[PDB]
Amino acid sequence: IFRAEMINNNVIVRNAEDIEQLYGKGYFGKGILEYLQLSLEEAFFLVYALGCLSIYYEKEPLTIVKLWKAFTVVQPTFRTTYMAYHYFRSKGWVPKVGLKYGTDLLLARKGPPFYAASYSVIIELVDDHFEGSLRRPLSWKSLAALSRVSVNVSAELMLCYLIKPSTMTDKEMESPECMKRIKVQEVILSRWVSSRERSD
Amino acid sequence: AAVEVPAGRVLSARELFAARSRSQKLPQRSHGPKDFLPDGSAAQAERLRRCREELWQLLAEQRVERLGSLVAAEWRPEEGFVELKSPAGKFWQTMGFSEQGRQRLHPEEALYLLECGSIHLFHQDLPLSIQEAYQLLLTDHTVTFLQYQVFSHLKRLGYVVRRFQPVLQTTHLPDGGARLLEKSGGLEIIFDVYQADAVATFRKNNPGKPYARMCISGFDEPVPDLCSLKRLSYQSGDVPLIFALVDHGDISFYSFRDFTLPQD
Amino acid sequence: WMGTHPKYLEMMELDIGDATQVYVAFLVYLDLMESKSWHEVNCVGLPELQLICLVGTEIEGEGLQTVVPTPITASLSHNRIREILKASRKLQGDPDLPMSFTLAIVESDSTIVYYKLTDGFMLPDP
Amino acid sequence: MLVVEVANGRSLVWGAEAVQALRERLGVGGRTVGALPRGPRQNSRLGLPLLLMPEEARLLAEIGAVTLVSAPRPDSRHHSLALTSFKRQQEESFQEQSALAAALLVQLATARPRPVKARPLDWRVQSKDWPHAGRPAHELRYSIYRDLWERGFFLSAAGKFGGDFLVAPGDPLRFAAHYIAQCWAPEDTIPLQDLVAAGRLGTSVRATLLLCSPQPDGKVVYTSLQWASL
RNA sequence: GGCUCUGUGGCGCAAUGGAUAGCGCAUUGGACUUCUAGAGCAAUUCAAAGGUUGUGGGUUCGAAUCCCACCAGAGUCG
Ligand SMILES: [Mg+2]
Ligand SMILES: [Mg+2]
Repeated sequence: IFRAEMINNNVIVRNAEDIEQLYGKGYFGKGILEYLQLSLEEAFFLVYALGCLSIYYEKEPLTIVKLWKAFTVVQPTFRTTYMAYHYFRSKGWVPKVGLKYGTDLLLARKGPPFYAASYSVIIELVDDHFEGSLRRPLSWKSLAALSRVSVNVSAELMLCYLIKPSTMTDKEMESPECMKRIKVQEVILSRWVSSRERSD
Repeated sequence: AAVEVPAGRVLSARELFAARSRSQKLPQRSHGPKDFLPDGSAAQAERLRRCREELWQLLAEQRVERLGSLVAAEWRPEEGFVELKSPAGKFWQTMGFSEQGRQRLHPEEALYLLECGSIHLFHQDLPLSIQEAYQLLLTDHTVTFLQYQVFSHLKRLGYVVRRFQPVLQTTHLPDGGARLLEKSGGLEIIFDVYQADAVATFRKNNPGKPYARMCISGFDEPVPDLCSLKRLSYQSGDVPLIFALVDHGDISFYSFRDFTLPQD
Repeated sequence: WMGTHPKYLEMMELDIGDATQVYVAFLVYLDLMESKSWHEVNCVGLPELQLICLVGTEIEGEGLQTVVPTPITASLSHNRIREILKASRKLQGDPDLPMSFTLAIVESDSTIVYYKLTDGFMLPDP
Repeated sequence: MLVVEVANGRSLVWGAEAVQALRERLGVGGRTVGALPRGPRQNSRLGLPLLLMPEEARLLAEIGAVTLVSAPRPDSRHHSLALTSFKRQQEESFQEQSALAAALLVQLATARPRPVKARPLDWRVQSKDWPHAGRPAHELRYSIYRDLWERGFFLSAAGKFGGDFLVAPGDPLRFAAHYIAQCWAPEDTIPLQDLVAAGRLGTSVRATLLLCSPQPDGKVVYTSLQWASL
């Protein structure tokens, strides 16, 4: 019941009451000062997972399936990321887009940690046998850089994995219903200092 | 074929006698802060000369231990072990195995000891210089160079490195290691690293669960996928897994632990 | 404020790149003019590179500076960087300084980061 | 000319005089992978052998500085009966100094104490001792290294910082490394997120990132990449 | 039941040379760099403190060192 505009391939909310609600609802979206830009993940999350947000286009409401189609076309990864954005949101985190570093999401607990996130995630969908194509190729140089920069900022690199069964064909990804049949697997990646780790 | 025919350096009696008077204090490197820009000063030249001269003084020293403390080891080429000839010292609490009533060491253990000067490795009745030991022990048939580097790096700290012998959902790393064990090839666990505090009462017979389990791999090698990591963390069991990375003599360690999100 | 802006006339008249590209360009223009508060900005187009460049001026006499907006989706090969460097050199036309342009990475969250790619060797200033 | 022991693709320098020659004349630092005789159990500072990057070995070989030579086979058994008269004759002389000073000594030499003949190898063809020949990554990294060496720099491994060559304006003993030079082919697509991570790390360490690339005609172009706070 | 090998700073060790205890990690402190207090791995660097040398006995101008006994620990041979 919150009107927005999908103008120029981005969701923007104009109404003052709506943006006040969205900032009071766990700090969703980034402003200017004051229209509120809302990322595709947060927009589709408030359209489907809660239903509070209503996105209109061409003076008519859009079915969530059409929203999924448009967001997938305008952002190929939006499927995978959204699933992760759901998986870290049901558990009370505040996943903000975190490409200030080489990672995707920054997870925060609540209000007292104002943007003081303590985790940085690397989303990549994988298969049932864990032989999926790399959404973002990795190497020990890249992982070392990511770990060092995350330690300098006092965070902990994550490696979230989304597992899709073989029975779930990709063509069904048209709806978030496939989210009901996607497993998850989180892997922290921290350095092991051989000097310090001598018991205690 | 043209041959360079190089030659080494042998110490004289005075040099051998004075080598055992060395103090263990290290020469400090870089002498504090390092200058940002090479402005061609007449003072930076003297600092560079002093630092490099101290480096050459430190690199010109050789190990000289008395014959009493040197265990007369003996490398066996075909067998693959380093069967000693005298009773072993303190290093026998945590290193080497016993077989046929005779003490015997693995290639990497004996090479680390020889580099440390604990033993005196022979070969075909000819004592081996550390260079010959490096050429002879490290190979694909035995411990490789990276594995030995990780081994020595951990041993010099006090570790007891042994040799290893065999709405959405939320899975875990050990969840599935039977259908995944058949698909092998690549990273494999090598070392059962214990901790330094366990040196005091280590039992090489029933040592308990190792502190970690090292996988050694180069820094240019591909990063393992979820399949290889899951297989390795199933083989490792409850014992945490650690990946050791070597880039041209520098060693780093990274651990891929499982995690579960607290319910905020 | 967003839809009704005079610069959007030239933004549409350029007709270079996708609507997302011109939108992130307008977002960077608004970021630089409102918060960063530069003296002047412009929307120059590069049809050959299919890019939008923002030729701004931080101080009233500091001189022309170039900012290139790109989303996180865009792929930058080193050839692309060299081409952008040469285009920036042509725009500034100042052989007294090496090729140099600021790359403005922008996310759908409308969060913006910058990196000053300069040709040659640049010592990290204290 | 100097000699470098190349076994299984590993290039090592045993004699300390060669290490001094490399550091002083040719400015090719290297890293030490052995253990110090002075202090055996530590990691703060190491000793001989010196380990050379394959790019350093190829560069040194090509400029006619060190003669790369493969390690010899174990056929030294026949040359014996000389060390027995060597260790025992010194023992008789050694009791003379120790008695006037108021059980024998043994030297664990780091380098081989005997003159040995070993055949050389050509690095321009791939084999079981120089496998780096023909690898595109080795070709790219050596192409970057040669040009960052001609201009005058000291280069060292930089995997800990995510780069490929820490580059310093002088000797690493007395000058902090300036660049974290990477090595990207002209056509390879650089990941923007990895670039952001590397740039932020460079600013943290205070070491400008370099996107070194060799052009098809043959020339290394460098594109420095700093933070751009506005 | 014998045999062999060990016991030194919180942890791993050196001093075997008979002239009295030092090295690294850990801890504490200083300097520098960076980040939003924290972090620092050739952007890092320096300095300090830290001791029933397992216990008793004996040789000796002196015992951590050499010898014996004991206590504890590890391995091995029944
Ligand atoms: Mg004690
Ligand atoms: Mg102790």
